[PDB]
Amino acid sequence: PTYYQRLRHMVDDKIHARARGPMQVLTRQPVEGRSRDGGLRFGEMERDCMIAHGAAS
Amino acid sequence: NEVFSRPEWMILTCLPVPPPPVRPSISFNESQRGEDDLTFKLADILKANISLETLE
RNA sequence: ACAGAUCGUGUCCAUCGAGAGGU
DNA sequence: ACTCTACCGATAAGCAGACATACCTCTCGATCCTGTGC
Repeated sequence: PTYYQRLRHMVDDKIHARARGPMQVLTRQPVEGRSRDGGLRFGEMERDCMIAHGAAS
Repeated sequence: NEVFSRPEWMILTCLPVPPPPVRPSISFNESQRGEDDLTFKLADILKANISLETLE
């Protein structure tokens, strides 16, 4: 036997998926947040990774 | 450059105002018309200009 | 002459700061 | 020959400017009024 504990991090509270959801006002870009059906951010690092891959389209 | 950027154009004599899309209205919880800081600054500039014109 | 109640579709509650987090 | 003082270059030393990995999650507050009116 060994003592084990359950942490506050569950997969049910972390799974997210967006496909043309709610829209912002100022920047007209997808909103942020799982609670308000947000979209993941394509950061700069992913941009240079795609550039190095050569996938321009 | 004599065509695109003259030296005398660095002095502000006619300040354009951004359109409402640049400075939208924040709806905010409960029916209150919260406004952007740019609108308040533009109103302040207009008030200062009117005061200067009247004082002159 | 003509000269309407709503109906039918309806868009969200935002911003600024502070704290706690986890790879 | 270098005194009476001027611009040339070559530094010392203080005055400010810009900025700090990336990803997302959650909660919690605040967004005005006091002197002045008849």
